[PDB]
Amino acid sequence: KKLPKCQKQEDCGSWDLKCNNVTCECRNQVCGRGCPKERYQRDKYGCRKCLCKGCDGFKCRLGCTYGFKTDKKGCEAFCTCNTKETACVNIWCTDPYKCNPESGRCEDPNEEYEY
Amino acid sequence: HGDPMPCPKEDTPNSVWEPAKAKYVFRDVVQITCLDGFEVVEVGATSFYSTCQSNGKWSNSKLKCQPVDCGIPESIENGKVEDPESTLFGSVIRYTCEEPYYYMENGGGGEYHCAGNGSWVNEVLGPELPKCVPVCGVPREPFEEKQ
Amino acid sequence: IIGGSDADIKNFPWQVFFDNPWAGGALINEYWVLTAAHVVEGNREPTMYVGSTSVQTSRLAKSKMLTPEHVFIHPGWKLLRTNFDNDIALVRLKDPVKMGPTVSPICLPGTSSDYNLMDGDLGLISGWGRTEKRDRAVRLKAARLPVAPLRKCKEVAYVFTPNMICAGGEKGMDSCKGDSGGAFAVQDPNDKTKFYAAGLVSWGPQCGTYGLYTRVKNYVDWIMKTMQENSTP
Ligand SMILES: *[C@@H]1O[C@H](CO)[C@@H](O[C@@H]2O[C@H](CO)[C@@H](O)[C@H](O)[C@H]2NC(C)=O)[C@H](O)[C@H]1NC(C)=O
Repeated sequence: KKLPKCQKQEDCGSWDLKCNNVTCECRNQVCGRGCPKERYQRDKYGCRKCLCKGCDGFKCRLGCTYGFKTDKKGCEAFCTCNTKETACVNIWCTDPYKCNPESGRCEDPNEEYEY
Repeated sequence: HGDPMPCPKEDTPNSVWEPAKAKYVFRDVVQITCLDGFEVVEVGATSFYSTCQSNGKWSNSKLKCQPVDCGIPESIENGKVEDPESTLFGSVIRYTCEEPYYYMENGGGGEYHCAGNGSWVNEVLGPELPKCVPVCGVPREPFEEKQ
Repeated sequence: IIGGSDADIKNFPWQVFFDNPWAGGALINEYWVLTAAHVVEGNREPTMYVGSTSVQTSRLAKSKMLTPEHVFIHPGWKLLRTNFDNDIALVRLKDPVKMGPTVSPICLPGTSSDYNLMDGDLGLISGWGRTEKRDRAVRLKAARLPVAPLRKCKEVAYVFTPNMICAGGEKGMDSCKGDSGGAFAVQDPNDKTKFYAAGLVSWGPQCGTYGLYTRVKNYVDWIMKTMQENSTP
């Protein structure tokens, strides 16, 4: 499908998208744990989702300290947390994002948060 | 030989003597009954006996009918009661909850007086004290959505 | 909360912050917190904070912390291929919470038909869970959601029961990971100045559309019975 014109974010109809001056546009946000190889899903517009192929993405809405336990496909378990040991097991971070062993999440160390 | 020495009546604004005789005499016994709100303390009662003694004086001259004392009001959780000038019979206290975060669950109005029987009582709750419990479901400020 | 807005803790003074794992709860009186079963399942002595808009580590150390005494998981939780029915639990506190401008309880639903959620009802969700920007929110977020037909939660294997409320769909607003256990606060139809906990953030598809909430109305009797049976002497 073709991209829709966007007045605001609400018009794009998906969080995989982001609006601009040339009013919508494919958002390719950094994925928390990412997907292996080229195993990402894509929507009607072909924008990269933060969900791996074969995964439905259904889960409890619990904030896992070391991230959700993910398989070799990149599928996050429905409601199983990583231990401190599997925090960086099955994760796909690209520079400058590296897996943070304390959160089980792809992070850039140089990145500075506003708070 | 002669005459049994008579004991005089009393100023009894706080009690009632029974039996009520014009002339009391050696070994006569009165039952002295305090009026409502008054008691005798020996630890208190509402009546006592007095005997006309051979010296023309009443026994138990050490027992008087005095106002009943409900004592210092007991405090409640999550509430306040201001300390009254007196805690004697007829004295009035007011309980109020910590508003607006608490309210009086059992109602009653929080107003208590010192009853004849010695308890702080409320017209609705009797001697049962107010219960101050949390107000639920009220945000301190309304959530305002981003326009 | 995705698609939401900044909220002050004063807007949701019943909101409880669970840490490790990252989650939410709802204070329902001075000795009890309501949350989802899956939040305290292997977390029977949960770390809980109240009274603060922010959950920055710096600020947590200055916040009111709640001391758990006992966690009561609902008997039907994981009793009977994924099935999240009866996703509800009660945390009894050791000490009574002092209420104030930043800390106060939310109401429970009544038992009458007036508290049967259906089309037309609206709720507020609140929490420090994932947003559009980050996987966790430092400052409290919130959003208003409509109740939605259950049919719309099950699209694009899982058990959907009448103990679950479907909500969302409008403007991408939804709850996400980190929001579990938080209350779906709904206006009380009989006392419109009050909110009550009609739902608890439970589970759903990848956030941004719809989600499922534990329908609290069906547990009121169990909640009442548990609180009475574990009184405060
Ligand atoms: C002292 O007198 C008061 C009179 O009010 C008694 O209050 C009553 O208490 C009983 C229960 O204890 C209630 O059933 C009545 O309704 C109350 N009277 C009211 C509300 O007017 C109080 O009990 C007495 N104190 C005692 C007997 O120790």
